[PDB]
Amino acid sequence: HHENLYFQVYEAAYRGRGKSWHDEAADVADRIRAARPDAARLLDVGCGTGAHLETFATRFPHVEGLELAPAMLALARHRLPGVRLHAGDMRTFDLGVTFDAVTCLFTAVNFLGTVAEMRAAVAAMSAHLAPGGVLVLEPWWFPERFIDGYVGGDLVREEGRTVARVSRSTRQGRVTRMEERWLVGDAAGIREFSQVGLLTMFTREEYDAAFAAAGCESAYVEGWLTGRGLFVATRT
Amino acid sequence: YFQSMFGPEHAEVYEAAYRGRGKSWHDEAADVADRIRAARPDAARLLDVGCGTGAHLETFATRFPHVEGLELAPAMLALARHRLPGVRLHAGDMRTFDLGVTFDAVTCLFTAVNFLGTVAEMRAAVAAMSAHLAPGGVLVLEPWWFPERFIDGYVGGDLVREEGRTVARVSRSTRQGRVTRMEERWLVGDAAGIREFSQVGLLTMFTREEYDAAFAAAGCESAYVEGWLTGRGLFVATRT
Ligand SMILES: C[S@+](CC[C@H](N)C(=O)[O-])C[C@H]1O[C@@H](n2cnc3c(N)ncnc32)[C@H](O)[C@@H]1O
Ligand SMILES: C[S@+](CC[C@H](N)C(=O)[O-])C[C@H]1O[C@@H](n2cnc3c(N)ncnc32)[C@H](O)[C@@H]1O
Repeated sequence: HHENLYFQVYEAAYRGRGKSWHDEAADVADRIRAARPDAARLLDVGCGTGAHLETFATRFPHVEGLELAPAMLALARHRLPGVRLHAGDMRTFDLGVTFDAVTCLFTAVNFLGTVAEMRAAVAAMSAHLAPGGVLVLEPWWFPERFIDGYVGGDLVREEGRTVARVSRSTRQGRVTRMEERWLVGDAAGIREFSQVGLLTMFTREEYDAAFAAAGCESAYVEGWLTGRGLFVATRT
Repeated sequence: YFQSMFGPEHAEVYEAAYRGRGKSWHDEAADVADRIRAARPDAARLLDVGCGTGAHLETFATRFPHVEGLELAPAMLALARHRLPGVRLHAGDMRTFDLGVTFDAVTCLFTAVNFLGTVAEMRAAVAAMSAHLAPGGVLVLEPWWFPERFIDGYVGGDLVREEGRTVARVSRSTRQGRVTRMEERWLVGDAAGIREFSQVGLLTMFTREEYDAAFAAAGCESAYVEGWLTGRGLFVATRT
């Protein structure tokens, strides 16, 4: 007989829906080490809450983060005691040092609006790679793969609350419109919440072209733990 | 924001929810039909009062030659006709309807009577239904009782994923006296988009003493069946 309980914002939500930043980071680290057994320096770009980095730190002596939103740069530092974090734009940063690996996960690069912007980002990351360094990038769905009008839904049971969520994803051009609507029922009442988020899709040929332009040989791992696959490139 | 219950949106999703939690209108109607035959072996004409979508009536029709329905919300009576092409269905109020005809049995199931607000209204309903009974006719009524655990408040949640639509529901019910305040909030996502609609309803309990008095006031000898397939038991009365 025993019981568990946790207590005390996007990350909590995806964790409740079943996402494991730890398993993802571990798998990513295994693959980085496959290509680069001596990897020691890692930079996570668009780290957000730094959940991935929490696990990367257990695997690489030195790890760093790059983040544009200072509200998230706050939370990451809090959860990441010994981690050097930099405020910056992925499209523009320069830190004067190389890394054995640069990661860009959970569709972070798809927060850029144009192919010209994504290619500048991919080139920046590649610039911070030492020779043979590994670039890892989790892309947002490929236009060919993107179901349109896709409707998702999940029911999460939290402490004191039941949460319903229905989503709908639509496209206009290359831009993807995810409409999320939550229902939160608890002691005080039922609250409704609605969100929309926009990610700009790129094609496999577009990523592959951006890698090559920045001197990296790319490969794509179908599926992976998220469903969106994984690019693993090396800077030749 | 809030609408009244049993509108068109509610009618579309109303059965999906209770079936997903394990309700079988078929088994209920079948059991009800068996008991009607116990008390009235020759029963042939049946009327379901507050039939809603007619889910019960669907199985009653396979068991009784002539079957009819009475329903106030036209959105529920619409789907009722849809599901029951050749069945005379009537728009009416439980408290006042008059169809000029008697039946061998009149049913009022799934706490339909407890959507009335006062004891006087239930007694008018119970008296109206009894007027539509032939001598020896059977009245069967599923009353609302408070679940053993529902002391103050309850929060429910449901997600059914169908092919072509997903339906989410968060509910909240609070109790005070004999009144339960039902707040339901739905999310339907489908080909066309994401729709939300919200409802509030009042369910009012009546006492065993009140039912027994309403039946007697209406010329009926009553009896109560413990438990039943829902948990709320079942009143079965006969028209002397
Ligand atoms: C959901 S993604 C973060 C993915 C993160 N690795 C995770 O899994 O939690 C959003 C983050 O990307 C960062 N980001 C977006 N555009 C950026 C840009 N141009 N330069 C740097 N960071 C950027 C923002 O700061 C934001 O915190
Ligand atoms: C949701 S339950 C439906 C019961 C139905 N037999 C079933 O199990 O599906 C309550 C129903 O009572 C009906 N109703 C409520 N008050 C009524 C009244 N005064 N007269 C007739 N029908 C009424 C509503 O239209 C609603 O469909």
